Amino acid sequence: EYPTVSEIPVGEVRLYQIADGVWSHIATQSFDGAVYPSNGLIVRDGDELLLIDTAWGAKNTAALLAEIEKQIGLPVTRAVSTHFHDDRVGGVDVLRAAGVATYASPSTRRLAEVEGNEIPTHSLEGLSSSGDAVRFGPVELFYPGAAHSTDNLVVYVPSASVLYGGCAIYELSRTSAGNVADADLAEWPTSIERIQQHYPEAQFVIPGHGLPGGLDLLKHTTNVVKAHTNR
Ligand SMILES: CC(C)Cc1sc(N)nc1C(=O)O
Ligand SMILES: [Zn+2]
Ligand SMILES: [Zn+2]
Repeated sequence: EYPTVSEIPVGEVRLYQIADGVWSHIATQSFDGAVYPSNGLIVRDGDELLLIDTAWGAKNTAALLAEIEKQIGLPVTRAVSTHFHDDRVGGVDVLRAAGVATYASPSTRRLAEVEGNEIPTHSLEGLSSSGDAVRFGPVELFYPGAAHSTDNLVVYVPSASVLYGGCAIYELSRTSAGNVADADLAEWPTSIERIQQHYPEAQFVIPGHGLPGGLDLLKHTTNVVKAHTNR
């Protein structure tokens, strides 16, 4: 059963097997007086592991590495952060210290710096324009355009038809907007439609926060976003 927010004390990290060689990682952290769960991805990359997003903070990200070592036992050699917020780059300094090469797009690295957040070391080329996709080991990185943030990326695992939507995709049970200070509400539905067109074969869809679903989460997120804008 996929772990829920109340089952994960702040500071602990769970791994969840999605498919052969594909895991989500789930952690918890406080934001504006409440604790929320947060997802990222782990993908086998030959004899190495590719990490998608930190576990939202240095302490959680340290627990993430320890849980990977305990449960999987292959080295995390690269990490991609899918936008500049703390649930994605919070913990980059820990990863770097542990020997992980950290990556993000130029926009993400720039926005992280502006915001005073941790900054991934290496720039990802080829993601500057809505609709751009690049291969990165066992995954494809896709920039769908502005949504939850102007820089948000999504990640697809072809070997397993896993789409990691990050914070641009909402879980089914989430019905209000939330952390949209940095969003482009008007562009968010268009960006989601690019995701639908590019990954129509996605079997598992992982939101940035909450329970995994299918492509139904895409239409679901667009409804929520609109409702926020309507009023
Ligand atoms: C209601 C919460 C999940 C809002 C939060 S907290 C956090 N770190 N991210 C978000 C988001 O909207 O992506
Ligand atoms: Zn965010
Ligand atoms: Zn988030």
